[PDB]
Amino acid sequence: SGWTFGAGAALQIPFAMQMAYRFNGIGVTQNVLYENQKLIANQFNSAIG
Amino acid sequence: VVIGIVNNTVYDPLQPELDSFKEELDKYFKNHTSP
Amino acid sequence: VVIGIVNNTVYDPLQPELDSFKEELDKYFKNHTSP
Ligand SMILES: *[C@@H]1O[C@H](CO)[C@@H](O[C@@H]2O[C@H](CO)[C@@H](O[C@@H]3O[C@H](CO)[C@@H](O)[C@H](O)[C@@H]3O)[C@H](O)[C@H]2NC(C)=O)[C@H](O)[C@H]1NC(C)=O
Ligand SMILES: *[C@@H]1O[C@H](CO)[C@@H](O[C@@H]2O[C@H](CO)[C@@H](O)[C@H](O)[C@H]2NC(C)=O)[C@H](O)[C@H]1NC(C)=O
Ligand SMILES: *[C@@H]1O[C@H](CO)[C@@H](O)[C@H](O)[C@H]1NC(C)=O
Ligand SMILES: *[C@@H]1O[C@H](CO)[C@@H](O)[C@H](O)[C@H]1NC(C)=O
Repeated sequence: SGWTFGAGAALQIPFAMQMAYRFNGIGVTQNVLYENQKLIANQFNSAIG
Repeated sequence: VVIGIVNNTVYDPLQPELDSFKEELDKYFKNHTSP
Repeated sequence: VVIGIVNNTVYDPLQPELDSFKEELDKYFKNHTSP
């Protein structure tokens, strides 16, 4: 649900697209996420390991 | 490269600019070329 | 008035698209003036 479950009813949303919101709030356009979707997973998976 | 993309069409605001004028000009062209 | 400014040309997302119809309209005028 991203973060909407904190503010009101929980609303489902795909996780592969939720990062577009988080990246948008940082100050980076959404186009960097999908075009680096495969790569950004590897950095996250390695970091969490 | 983008995953999950889907096909669709996007309506440009310039599309009516050419739909309502160029054909009208073409109508004027036919009003001008035919005689 | 602003300091540090430089010269360059700001591309227009309208004129070349409009000149594309100018490439058609003016050619149509030449398509009718010459004959
Ligand atoms: C969205 O629409 C575009 C075009 O309107 C679709 O691209 C086209 O997709 C077909 C697959 O159904 C491609 O045909 C393939 O051609 C290759 C040879 O290039 C052949 O080896 C394959 O077996 C297949 O027949 C077609 O080439 C491709 N168009 C271009 C310009 O590459 C696209 O699939 C559509 N996507 C969706 C989600 O509807
Ligand atoms: C940017 O370009 C403009 C014009 O292309 C420059 O303005 C001219 O500046 C010269 C000084 O070298 C004057 O003699 C001319 O009269 C100016 N042109 C006009 C139309 O007034 C301007 O100096 C350039 N600026 C920079 C920072 O390169
Ligand atoms: C066609 O052109 C003539 C003169 O060029 C003009 O009087 C007339 O109104 C035009 N017709 C239309 C439908 O615009
Ligand atoms: C020029 O006008 C004629 C009408 O007599 C038309 O058939 C032709 O298509 C025009 N030329 C172009 C490039 O459209």
